[PDB]
Amino acid sequence: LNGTLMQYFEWYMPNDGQHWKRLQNDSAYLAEHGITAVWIPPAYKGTSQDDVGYGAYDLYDLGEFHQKGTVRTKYGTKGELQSAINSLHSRDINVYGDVVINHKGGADATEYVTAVEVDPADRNRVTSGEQRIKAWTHFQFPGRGSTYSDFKWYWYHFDGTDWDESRKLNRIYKFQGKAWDWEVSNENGNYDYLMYADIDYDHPDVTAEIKRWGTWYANELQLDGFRLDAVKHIKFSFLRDWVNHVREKTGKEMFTVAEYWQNDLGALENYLNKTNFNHSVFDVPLHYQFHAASTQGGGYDMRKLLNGTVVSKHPVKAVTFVDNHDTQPGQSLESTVQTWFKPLAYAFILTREAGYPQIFYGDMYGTKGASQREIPALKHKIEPILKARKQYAYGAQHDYFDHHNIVGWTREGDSSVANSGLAALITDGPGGTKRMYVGRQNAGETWHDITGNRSDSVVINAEGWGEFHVNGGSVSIYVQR
Ligand SMILES: [Ca+2]
Ligand SMILES: [Ca+2]
Ligand code: NA
Ligand code: NA
Repeated sequence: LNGTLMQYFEWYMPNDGQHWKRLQNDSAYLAEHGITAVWIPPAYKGTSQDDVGYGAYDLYDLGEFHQKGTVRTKYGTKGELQSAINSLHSRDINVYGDVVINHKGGADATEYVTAVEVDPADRNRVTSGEQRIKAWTHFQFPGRGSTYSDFKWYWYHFDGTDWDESRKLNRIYKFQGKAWDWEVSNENGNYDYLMYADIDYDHPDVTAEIKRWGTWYANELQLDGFRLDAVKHIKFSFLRDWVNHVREKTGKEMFTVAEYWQNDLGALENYLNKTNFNHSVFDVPLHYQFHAASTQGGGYDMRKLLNGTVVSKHPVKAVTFVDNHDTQPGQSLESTVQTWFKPLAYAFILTREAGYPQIFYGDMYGTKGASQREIPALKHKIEPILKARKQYAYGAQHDYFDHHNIVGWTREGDSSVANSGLAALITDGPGGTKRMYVGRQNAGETWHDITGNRSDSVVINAEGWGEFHVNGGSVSIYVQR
């Protein structure tokens, strides 16, 4: 009954075109270990074969047309992806497609465009007179032609770009007659501009087309939902309308989670309010608390984990996570949760009652960057925690955040899941004990640490309490033998 998401990629995976086939082959393992949905990387053609997918050259080329030096995307062909989805669906695993609609990269040709420079620290401030630039804005899709969509893109579908090809210069340019979209993040004055050619969501043909593409994408891949990329750079009312639109056209629930990247609960709450709470967000503040705890050597106050997070205020709209493709080593938002702490963080997201937790491919299987700081494969340490969630993390919760280091929580179990109930402890410093209440209904049961970190049994007393142990900088999750 508990649902668990997996982000099924990391940044540095090899460009061998076998990822979709790998996903197909992993479907039995995923289903067996309690994964109920996967977020797949962007499935459409990027600026090159080795694009992770955020380039977003051609949204209608799912590895089907010979464009940018390749038919396949990094991850494989359309047919291979459709087969992977078919295998996942046969095991009741839902699939969330990544939606990259902030920008378009890798335009087929430049156009001459009149523009002004803007201050990268305050994009509302103009820093030049008008000048003629060569911007990468013409999309003709020569390998695809009009198959699926005859929509062509031109400079006037965008607000701006970061590159003038004529002078060969990297600045933020705003096109003549354009205005940055609102509402977006107010960072850098207005954070509409991020990268490549920035889509103009004031343009009514653009809003219609991105909506029409959304339905097409959902149909083509039989998606159950979406992950929205870079949403702090995209007109909030448009994202609301897009989600409603696709739900209306498909007639499906289409669970959606947006990546609004800001370590700030208030900003996230503003985004939720302005999108009418129609979709979830990733719990970025919780990720930064995990990173903080993992880097402070026991000095972190573990009590802080209960506050300042999306999951603490809006649990039904929080997708909780430990690390992702932006926070992994070497990447643009690097804030990796250190390996020693990582299982403790997974206990926090997987065994507590609030939030929709997500497991990271890079944590399960390791990351394949070129550094000596890559995340090691932690599958074996995460699996017992996944099993705790799947089989034991049910029923009423009791919190014990009553200590700088050793914090814990229990779950009483639910009569709908036989033998359910658990008692979790984590500590960023010295180990020790904590007595916790697991429910009088569990009186006299013998519980053991499903992680194997502690080998002692705990017998629950008549009053429903057990004396639970945890090792230094460790995690233990006791459940009925
Ligand atoms: Ca934008
Ligand atoms: Ca605009
Ligand atoms: Na824009
Ligand atoms: Na601490």
